[PDB]
This record gives sequence, structure tokens and C-alpha cells, in this order.
Amino acid sequence: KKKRKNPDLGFSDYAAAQLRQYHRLTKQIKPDMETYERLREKHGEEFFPTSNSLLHGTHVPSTEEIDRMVIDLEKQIEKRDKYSRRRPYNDDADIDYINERNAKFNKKAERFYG
RNA sequence: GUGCUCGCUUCGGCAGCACAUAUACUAAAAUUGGAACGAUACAGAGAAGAUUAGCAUGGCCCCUGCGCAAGGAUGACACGCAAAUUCGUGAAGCGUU
Ligand SMILES: [Mg+2]
Ligand SMILES: [Mg+2]
Ligand SMILES: [Mg+2]
Ligand SMILES: [Mg+2]
Repeated sequence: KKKRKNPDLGFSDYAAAQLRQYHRLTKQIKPDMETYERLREKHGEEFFPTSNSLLHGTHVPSTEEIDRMVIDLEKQIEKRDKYSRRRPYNDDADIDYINERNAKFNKKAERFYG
């Protein structure tokens, strides 16, 4: 059995959050060594190109593949859509604001003047 | 067309020589399209409770002026989610290995 934890911190740079998300997505993927070997026995030495070494024009993908990336796109898009968790419209406390822009400005002022 | 051939050669012509060397958006048209700040009618003036001065910024907006001056309502126009890359706790319940 296995165990780990990862706590959230400051967004410090957009890079940090991006990196966390990449970690998760990367861990998810599971590759088929079948297709890997199939692709391998055709091309051989072309498999291991340096930045500058080797070249074959284009690798054309079966559509079924393309569907995988499209699906992952939609998933990540949703997960990103949920970035900001909204606090429910609570009327219970005292109202001094005149509109929602004013309500939010009063909230930002509450953070900076204690 | 002009003159001269000592040309025929009459005074008729013809010839020869010289001299002279290329205009033009071809149109009296026929077209074809857009404006007059004119009517017509609507329309109808920044800021802050009210009444009002203005100087700017921006640009597929101009107008009067010789203008790099000045003026034109401060010349006009310039506001409904002006939301952008990207999350995670704490508890509970349910179903699963
Ligand atoms: Mg006023
Ligand atoms: Mg002016
Ligand atoms: Mg005035
Ligand atoms: Mg102005």
C-alpha cells in the first residue's frame, strides 16, 4: 500500500501552479509499450534524435488518438473553469455597499485596513 | 505651293533640282455614378444635489482658418458580466479495491 500528500501554498508564480498541474496530468498518463514497439520496429535509429540530428517530415496521427488529447483538453478546461470558488450570497451580515462592485471594493478595503 | 533649270521649251503642259517634314486627353457627345448641413421630420447638450468655466488624452471622426495660432457644446465620440494563464483544505455521506 501507498501514501503521500501535497499541500497547497501561495500561487507564487503562475509557473508554480502550471507545474503542479503538469505533475498531476503527467502522473495520470499510462502508455502502451505495444504501440511503442510497433512504431519502433518501423523506424529504429530515427527514434533517438538529438535536437539537431534527425528528420522525418511529419508523423500523421490516427484520429482515435486525436480524440484522446481533445478529451483531456475538455477535462483540463473544466478543472480550470473552477479556479475561483465563489462564496454564497449571504445577506445575513450588515449591508453598507450600494452595488456588487462597491461590495467587493469594501471587501478589499477590509483586507488592507485592520 | 515657291523659285531655278540656258530642260523640253512653248510661253500650254510636263519634268528635274532645291526649299518646305508628322497636330491631337481626337468628341459638338454619349455615358456613368455622389454629394446640398436644404427641406422634412425625429432628435436634444461632461464632471457633482442644483447651475455653470474650462485645458487636455485616444483615433478608419471631422469642420472654419495662411496657420506649428485660435475656434467649433470643454467640437463630437470615448462605460451595464470593464474578470487573464491557475488551486487546495476541513468535515460528512454514499458506492468501490
Ligand atoms: Mg452636472
Ligand atoms: Mg479646442
Ligand atoms: Mg460655454
Ligand atoms: Mg474635446
